[PDB]
Amino acid sequence: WEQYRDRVNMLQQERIRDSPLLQAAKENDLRLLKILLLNQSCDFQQRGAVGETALHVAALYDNLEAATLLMEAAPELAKEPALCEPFVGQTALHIAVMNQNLNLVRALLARGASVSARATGAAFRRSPHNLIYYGEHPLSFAACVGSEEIVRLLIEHGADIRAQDSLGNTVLHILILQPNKTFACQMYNLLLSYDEHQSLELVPNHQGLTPFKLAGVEGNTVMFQHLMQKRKHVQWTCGPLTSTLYDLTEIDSWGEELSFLELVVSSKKREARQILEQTPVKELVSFKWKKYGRPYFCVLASLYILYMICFTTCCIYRPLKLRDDNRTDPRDITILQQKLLQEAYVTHQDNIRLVGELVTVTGAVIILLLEIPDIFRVGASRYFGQTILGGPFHVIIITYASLVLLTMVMRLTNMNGEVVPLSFALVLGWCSVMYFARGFQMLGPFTIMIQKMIFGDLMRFCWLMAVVILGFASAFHITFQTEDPNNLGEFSDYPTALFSTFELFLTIIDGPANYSVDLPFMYCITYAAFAIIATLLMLNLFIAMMGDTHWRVAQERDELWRAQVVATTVMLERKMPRFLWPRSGICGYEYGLGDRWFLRVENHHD
Amino acid sequence: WEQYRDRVNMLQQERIRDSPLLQAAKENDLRLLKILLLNQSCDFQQRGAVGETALHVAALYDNLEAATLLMEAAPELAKEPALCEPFVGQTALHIAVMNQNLNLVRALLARGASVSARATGAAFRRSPHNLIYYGEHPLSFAACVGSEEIVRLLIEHGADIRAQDSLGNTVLHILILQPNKTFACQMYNLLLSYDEHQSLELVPNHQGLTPFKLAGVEGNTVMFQHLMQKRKHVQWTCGPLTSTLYDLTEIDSWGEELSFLELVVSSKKREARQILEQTPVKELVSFKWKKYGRPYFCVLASLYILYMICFTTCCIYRPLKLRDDNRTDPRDITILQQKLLQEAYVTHQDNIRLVGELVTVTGAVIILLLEIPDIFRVGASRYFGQTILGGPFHVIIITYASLVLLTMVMRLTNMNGEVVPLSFALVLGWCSVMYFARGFQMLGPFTIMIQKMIFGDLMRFCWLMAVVILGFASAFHITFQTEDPNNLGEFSDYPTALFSTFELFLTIIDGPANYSVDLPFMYCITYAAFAIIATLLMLNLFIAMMGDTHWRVAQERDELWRAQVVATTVMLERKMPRFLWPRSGICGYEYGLGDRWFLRVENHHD
Ligand SMILES: CC(C)[C@@H](C)/C=C/[C@@H](C)[C@H]1CC[C@H]2C3=CC=C4C[C@@H](O)CC[C@]4(C)[C@H]3CC[C@]12C
Ligand SMILES: CC(C)[C@@H](C)/C=C/[C@@H](C)[C@H]1CC[C@H]2C3=CC=C4C[C@@H](O)CC[C@]4(C)[C@H]3CC[C@]12C
Ligand SMILES: CC(C)[C@@H](C)/C=C/[C@@H](C)[C@H]1CC[C@H]2C3=CC=C4C[C@@H](O)CC[C@]4(C)[C@H]3CC[C@]12C
Ligand SMILES: CC(C)[C@@H](C)/C=C/[C@@H](C)[C@H]1CC[C@H]2C3=CC=C4C[C@@H](O)CC[C@]4(C)[C@H]3CC[C@]12C
Repeated sequence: WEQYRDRVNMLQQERIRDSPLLQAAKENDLRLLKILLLNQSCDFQQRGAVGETALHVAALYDNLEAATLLMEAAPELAKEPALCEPFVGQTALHIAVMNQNLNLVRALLARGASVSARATGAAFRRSPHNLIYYGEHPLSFAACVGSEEIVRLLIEHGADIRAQDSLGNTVLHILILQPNKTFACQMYNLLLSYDEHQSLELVPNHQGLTPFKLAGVEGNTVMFQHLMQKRKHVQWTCGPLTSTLYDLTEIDSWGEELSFLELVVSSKKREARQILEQTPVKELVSFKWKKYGRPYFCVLASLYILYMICFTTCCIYRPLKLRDDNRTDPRDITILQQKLLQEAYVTHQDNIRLVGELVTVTGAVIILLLEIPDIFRVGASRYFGQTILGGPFHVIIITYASLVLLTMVMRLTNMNGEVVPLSFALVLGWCSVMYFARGFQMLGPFTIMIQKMIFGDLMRFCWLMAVVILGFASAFHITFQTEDPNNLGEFSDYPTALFSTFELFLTIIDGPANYSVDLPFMYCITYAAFAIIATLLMLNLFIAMMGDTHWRVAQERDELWRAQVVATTVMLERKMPRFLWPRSGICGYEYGLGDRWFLRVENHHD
Repeated sequence: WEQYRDRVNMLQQERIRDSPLLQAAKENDLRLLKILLLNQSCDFQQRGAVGETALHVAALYDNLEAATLLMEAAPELAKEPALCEPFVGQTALHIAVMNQNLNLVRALLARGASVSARATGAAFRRSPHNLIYYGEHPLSFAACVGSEEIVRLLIEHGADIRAQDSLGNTVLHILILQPNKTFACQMYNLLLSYDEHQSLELVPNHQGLTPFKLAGVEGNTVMFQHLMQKRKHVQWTCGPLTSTLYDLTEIDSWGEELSFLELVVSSKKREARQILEQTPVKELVSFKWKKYGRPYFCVLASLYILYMICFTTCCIYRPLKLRDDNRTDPRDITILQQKLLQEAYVTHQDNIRLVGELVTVTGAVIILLLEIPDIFRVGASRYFGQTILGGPFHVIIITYASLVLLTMVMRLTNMNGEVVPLSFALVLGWCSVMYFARGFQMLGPFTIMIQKMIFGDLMRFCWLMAVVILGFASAFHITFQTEDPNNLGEFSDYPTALFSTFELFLTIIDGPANYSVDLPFMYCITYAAFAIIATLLMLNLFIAMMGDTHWRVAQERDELWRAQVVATTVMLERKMPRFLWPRSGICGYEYGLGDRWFLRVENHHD
């Protein structure tokens, strides 16, 4: 919380200003320090608002002379951490390491400061409130700051590299969480040494993620390249061609429930889809999509198209009988009604329709059985909210299967009004065939564009279009509230006025004009203003805004598709049986390389 | 095949690892090499998985000491090539030349390695599988790698420059197939020397292509400029103006069936149309198009317009009599029927129509006789698939002539239903006048744009538009399946519902609204959703996507037109008689320069 941290910092500065020892440590006033340390009544264990000692104040402002004088007067201040909530466990060693004062780190380790001291405070935890997540240990702080000398000095004094914070992250995870991504590779190389023998790269955090999986999730492409440099083998370099043998143990993740590629495509980070364009991963998912993914996706698309054709044919031949009542109202045009269940299935065509409806119900049950456990598997927000995983289509097909089952219930219980679920089910089921458009390059990015336009410019257009219809519907209704509805029936009731002016916004119906009668002049004025500001201005400004936001998000539209084709492969590999999806790569047991599976990439390095 | 090559490379590395001599040659372990070559039981002719010797392994990893020790123990390993399928014929000289080890090439030639050894393997042939096509000879390998010293050393030892691989390419063709295009000119200059006397530049491959024609086909513009540098003569350089005299022997290609420009404009390469913008070729095709091409294309366009006017006038005056049956059905509006052939031609106007129909049939026969042999001449895929040659228009006019002949057959055999071929023939014949739009700058690029939009954004729009119509047609049909069809007949049958909602997608008909009756509320909900997602969203998103893909392919649209005007000249020169197309250039026999035809270009070099 921002105001709490502002109060904490203000109170900390007030205690510093209201304590002569803390002010002398801050301003490096050595004379006042000698006077205060000469007096025995002055407490060496004075604590500030955050529980900081005077040594913490000396290390905070890089006053080496003040810190050495305080440690000469009281060495045990090196062993005293802070004890208040935003800075629980922070010692002077943490602040000395953060400020990169190597002589101060030497002086603190000389006095016996704890090299395993853990700063379990709210300011040192990973949070959107905190601006840096450098860990909880001085070794993690020195690794994330970027000082190799302090790292070597802490390791020589007994710092444990295999130390986990409150999130379970080791020093490698917090190194991969840094946004620098350049010196962190050098610090990763430094900390891979002294880990001589489970290695530190195989230690998962509390989310179960290895540093390889964490680099895949967080979208650290440079750290991913640095990690594969250690997981490759150059076979030959004859001429301009070289053949490298990447290891797919930590990429393919055979047997693991949450594989590497599944964590990559389901990650919320925008850089996380830039891991799919790297040298082993792109070749692996490209081999999987061409060899196995695309034919299986095409036959599933054909099966879903045939299923929707059967559902549509069952909707066309829906059992309707003549009405058993007279049409007294002259504005009532209903001549047919739904049959009861006893009379619905009598003829042979009704038996064929019964077979098709059983096929439809079985398909809806299959759709629900495929869709429901994945919501609990990957979370409700990530399943329905990510474009790469097919977010809106899962909501659409769950609504479609629910409406089909509701129509089955209404058919069995003889409820009237099956058109209301059936039209919704037809519209949602046929618009859910746009999922399979992600399997084709001609149709994938256009479908992603349609998704971006619907949740983007269409909603912000509709919010103002609603206030224009609500104005002009009321105006058009009250101008025609004193006129005969038979001559101009476009605005005769307020719902009809709303629908008529909504159609007049999009110019899908003609302007109401009866030239044999005398319309009000207020209709002419209001409709001229409506034609100016809605038809001419906003309906063309929507085209202009779509054209402006098409080229801005065009590059983002192609990348999101290339990822959508890595999530279709990573699902089909998960959901389809194993005999249809053979293990990808080259088996090392055939060639004596071991029990590992490799991928061979031959590239022209010139 | 990728998996076969992965298996081959893995098996090759496994044999290297399972053989002590091959592993010693790979790792350059000279002590183990001395131990193994001391033992007589160790076979010097050990072969790997690809049939490679230990000398091949030594040359593969640039181990010069290992290779010299192996050749000291066994010189005849220099004469032993590999004998397995991916690497048939590859010797150690090929791998030494590929890795640019000049001392190893000296040591191999000293031992008597074959300088004419031909590597007829699948890895050395031109293929999309292979990443490099460097030829099949060590001289071709040294030329394509870029080492002049190795080229001179191989030529001094007896390499044949006039050597052809399995594709018939000499060393110059494989030099022109390199994507470097900069050092290949220097290597071309080097290999033009030692060819002192048919020269090497006049040797065709198995496709009949010279290096000049191959550089034209492959779009190598830098090599084309380097080749004309040797085919030009500077007459004078007075001031800032210079007059050069280019040779049109290998550019115009008089008498040759497959000329240079015909191979250039029919090539599938995208860079191949960048040869038409070079200094002799652009001036030659510009002179041909202005002097002869444009008036002939204009009079052919006028003749085709008059022919289509005659065909349209014959379709308007089509012989129709009154029906000889009563209209019992109230929804039947047919009042006229086709006349029989005996009563069709009675009056004088019918004789004028007979003359016009004979003109139409003769024109269709002429169109077929012009179009049919060119399909067999240039291939079916290249004739119907290339925008530069007029791809879709040939399919359109073949369909048009076929429909005209089908209408003639139906007229002679008294078949009923000539409207079905005649409307198709009229639509296709009038849309085939867009071919002649390539003869004009105002109409050419716009027609290429229309072609790019139809095969581009229009198809990807129509594939999703089809799933929107199939959804909303079914919804609109089942909402009106219980209503009287007389009040709202837009959705009364499923084909009529499909056509009505297809018209409602493009807003070419009004929204169905009868204000004197009570329509279903489900129609209002479904039509509001349809108006949002089809009329507002997708119909404007098509405009936005066309505007986005107009400026991206605008530069490509002008270049494709400039080429289309070089293919119209190269066809008209081929198809029209020779007395209408005089030979282009300046005759050298008039001025004593020889039996060659030249083009004079005067340019301001400042
Ligand atoms: C007639 C009723 C059912 C109303 C509610 C209509 C709703 C349909 C037509 C709308 C609701 C949400 C829309 C929708 C949701 C999101 C996407 C994902 C996008 O990448 C392609 C279009 C697509 C698939 C569209 C298609 C049309 C849908 C499914
Ligand atoms: C402008 C945006 C917000 C889009 C969504 C507009 C929607 C509004 C204007 C549309 C959508 C559905 C329409 C609608 C639904 C159904 C009926 C029942 C019918 O018997 C009278 C009209 C009536 C009452 C209209 C009123 C106007 C509505 C509510
Ligand atoms: C009424 C029937 C005949 C249906 C099939 C209509 C087809 C016509 C209208 C369509 C089919 C393919 C279309 C077509 C093909 C390709 C091209 C090349 C392009 O550079 C200009 C437009 C042009 C020439 C268009 C014109 C319109 C055509 C010829
Ligand atoms: C959305 C894209 C795919 C474009 C091409 C749409 C085409 C469809 C919707 C159109 C094209 C031709 C139309 C068509 C052809 C002819 C007839 C016969 C007529 O008596 C009833 C309507 C009917 C059956 C309609 C149905 C809808 C069709 C098939």
